[PDB]
Amino acid sequence: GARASVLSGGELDKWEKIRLRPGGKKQYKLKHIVWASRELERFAVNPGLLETSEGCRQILGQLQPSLQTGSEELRSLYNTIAVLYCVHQRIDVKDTKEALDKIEEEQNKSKKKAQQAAADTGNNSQVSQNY
Ligand SMILES: CCCCCCCC(=O)OC[C@H](COP(=O)(O)O[C@@H]1[C@H](O)[C@H](O)[C@@H](OP(=O)(O)O)[C@H](OP(=O)(O)O)[C@H]1O)OC(=O)CCCCCCC
Repeated sequence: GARASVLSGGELDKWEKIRLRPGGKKQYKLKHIVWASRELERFAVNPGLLETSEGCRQILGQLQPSLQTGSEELRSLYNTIAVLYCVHQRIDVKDTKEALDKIEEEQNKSKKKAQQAAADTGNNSQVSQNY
């Protein structure tokens, strides 16, 4: 039937491998997948999107621009949603940080054009610095 759950057997394997930080000592666990699923529904976003390569991309599109003015909860979300998203796409990052650079490049590639991503937005930022 249709696809269920967030991370399948294979995804779960790599998921447990990925670490929250590039130089930390706390690998990823289901605790983080559920922690976000409960926080997502709070933002009018169903947890069913976490199990969709498309949903994850959308969820990140709302937190991306809200990273600077986003509370600790927002930051944590963009992190988990990142490591997970990379799994539903193809990217096999080792840490959450890497997942940010991978997704940042994909979106940055569009910046060069700024033809479709420069109509709905009101005031874009011309000062992008690395974390
Ligand atoms: C307060 C006592 C009660 C807490 C129990 C709370 C209930 C619970 O167990 O929830 C799970 C967890 C929060 O609890 P949890 O203790 O694991 O919190 C995370 C932990 O302290 C990490 O070491 C922090 O990373 P860093 O060393 O600073 O990089 C991370 O980010 P920051 O907010 O500290 O920056 C913290 O969120 O949820 C998430 O947000 C994970 C999202 C993935 C984020 C991955 C990090 C990039």
